[PDB]
Amino acid sequence: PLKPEEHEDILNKLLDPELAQSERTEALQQLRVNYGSFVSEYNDLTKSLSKANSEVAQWRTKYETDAIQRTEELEEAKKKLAQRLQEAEEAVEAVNAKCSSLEKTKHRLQNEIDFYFGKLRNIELICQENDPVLQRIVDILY
Amino acid sequence: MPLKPEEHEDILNKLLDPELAQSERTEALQQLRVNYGSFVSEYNDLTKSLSKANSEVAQWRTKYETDAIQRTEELEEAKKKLAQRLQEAEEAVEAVNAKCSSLEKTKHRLQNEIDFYFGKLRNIELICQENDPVLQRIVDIL
Repeated sequence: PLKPEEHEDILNKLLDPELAQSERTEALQQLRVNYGSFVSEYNDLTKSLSKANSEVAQWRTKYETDAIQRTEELEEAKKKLAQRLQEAEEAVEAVNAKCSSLEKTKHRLQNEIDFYFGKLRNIELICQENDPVLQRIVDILY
Repeated sequence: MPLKPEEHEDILNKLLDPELAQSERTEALQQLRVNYGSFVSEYNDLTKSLSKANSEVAQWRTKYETDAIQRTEELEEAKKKLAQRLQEAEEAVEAVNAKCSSLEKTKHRLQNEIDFYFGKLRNIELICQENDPVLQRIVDIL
């Protein structure tokens, strides 16, 4: 397309009525061709604009739904590993309590042991210190 | 506002005549002038608008493209963090499970000891239940 100055010069040439008909026709044809090309380039610009704007909306919905969706995909992992974390951390304290139980069993039984061993020990001492039944009781031990 | 190619042509055709009055010739030429100005202004607005659209296209093309990377790794920020804690819990589980099994072994062992000593005692108690001076001392435990 002709820059305003170039176009202006042509108009100025056309102002002269005694300009040769050859040159006059040349200039007017120049103007028609230029106007045609200008319209063409203009429409090209319009459609080439719509092409970009369509991409504007395109991405205004493309990664706008992708934001929400990726958020969903995040909280997915969160919830899952939360269920795993909990189902683990419950078993933990479950068998922890069970262990703490077996400890009490251990101490109870050790008490019983020390007790009966105490009785046996007292009997043993009595035997070491001193008739019929005794030899038999000592035959129990040896 | 810019004239349709047909109107424009209708002006140029008038300008072809060398016997056109200078007033009318000047007027036609100024018509072309003004129309051309308005058309190139419209064109410029169009170009600038195109840049305004393309700037937004090039905006979203990169903007949430970095968001892709962003959330791609910061998702794994949570994926990696609790794949370690889940490990910690699931390992605590079988740690105390192991200890607890050991406590089962201990339980049975101790119970065996109890049965041993208690048994010996019952034997002695048989001997005592059957039958003299030492035996009164041994009975004095009961």
